[PDB]
Amino acid sequence: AVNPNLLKHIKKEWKEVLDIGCSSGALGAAIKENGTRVSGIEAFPEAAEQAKEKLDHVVLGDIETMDMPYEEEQFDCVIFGDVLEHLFDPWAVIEKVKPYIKQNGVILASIPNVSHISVLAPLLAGNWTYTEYGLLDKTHIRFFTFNEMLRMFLKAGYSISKVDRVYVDHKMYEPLIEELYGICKKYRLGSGFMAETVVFQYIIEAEKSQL
Amino acid sequence: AVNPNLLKHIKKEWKEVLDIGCSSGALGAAIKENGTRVSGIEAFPEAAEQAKEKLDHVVLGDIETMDMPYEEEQFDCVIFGDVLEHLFDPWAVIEKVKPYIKQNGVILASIPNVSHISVLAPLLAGNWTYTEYGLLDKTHIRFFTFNEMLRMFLKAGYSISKVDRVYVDHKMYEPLIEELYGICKKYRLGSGFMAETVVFQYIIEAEKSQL
Ligand code: NI
Ligand code: NI
Ligand code: NI
Ligand code: NI
Repeated sequence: AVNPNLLKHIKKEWKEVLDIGCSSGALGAAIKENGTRVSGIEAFPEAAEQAKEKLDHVVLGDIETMDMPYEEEQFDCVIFGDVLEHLFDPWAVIEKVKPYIKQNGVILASIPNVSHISVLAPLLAGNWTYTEYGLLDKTHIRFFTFNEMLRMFLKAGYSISKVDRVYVDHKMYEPLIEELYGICKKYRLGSGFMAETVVFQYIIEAEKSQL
Repeated sequence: AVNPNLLKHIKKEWKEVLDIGCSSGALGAAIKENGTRVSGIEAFPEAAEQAKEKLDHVVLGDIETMDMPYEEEQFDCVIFGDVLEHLFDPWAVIEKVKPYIKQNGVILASIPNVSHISVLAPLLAGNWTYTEYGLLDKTHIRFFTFNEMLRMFLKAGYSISKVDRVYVDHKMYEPLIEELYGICKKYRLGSGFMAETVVFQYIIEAEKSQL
């Protein structure tokens, strides 16, 4: 299923895109309508076999350990749509893909926010309940806040070009959110609690750079 | 390195113990001083080779996927000392070991608490920072609160026989803790916030049972 939040960041002029976790290839198929050549990587065979008939090149494999059958500087964009939190070493994976990105190409990543009020309220209630879907999806094994997203990309030698915030309804939580913000201010806990606890996911464009 | 919090729960009268993540075998070696036969499982070869000269039986392998070379009802106790949070499917692993536990035998597990103030305060500050050691150890891929520990064991058909709470210094956090407790009471968020956010780890004895 496409993340509609990602498609709006796809540039029509891109020539080559790599979709990491391409599933059955629906996002790539959409991108291909622009003429862009789309490569995908998928770990589940049934999905990878569907993607093979839609995309230009598909690997059935694990990004964390696979050989990379691409040219240096092949890709305008490498997409991590709701992937990084499923990997054991996401930090290593973003460095691994870097040589395959063009000069001034980008990573486009959608990353769930662990500081979202829907995780923080139950945690205060004494719960960390894994679910079929959502922020505590049972297949999620890594967690990130915005600060940690920024650190991850910056330390891998990417610069942050764009940040898009995806919000969900949180009207019921507002009073709780305002009281918690009072405690952060009082206790000098960070900055941006209010701006960040309402963000469900971040879409980040990170441009290839150096340290 | 031994967890000194575990050794006090070892019964001298036990005849057979399985140490899951036995490392170099130091905990097992201590248990053996009682005459108890100790089996260990370790995933890192260098450690497993040291353990082999100390314990009665050692497997180099991954508990999640290995065949189990033990008899049914072999073990008085299966120890998970600071293991469960490192596994991809800890829920499945506790069911997997169950047939190898004696009637009225136990699992003894030490499990870090994600609701500890040292995780919750930085999370409010906008951080989820993985570390070399501690609650957000970079090799930790699962997180639990006390409620979730209880659910995990109960749903696998164990009964909870004993719970030991391991505390660390938190004097600097007390005012923050008291204010947060006020918010939980006000917002009807669970129960036991104050009792639980000061617990760094839990040691749980779970007795073999049924649903
Ligand atoms: Ni997911
Ligand atoms: Ni709002
Ligand atoms: Ni550990
Ligand atoms: Ni206290």
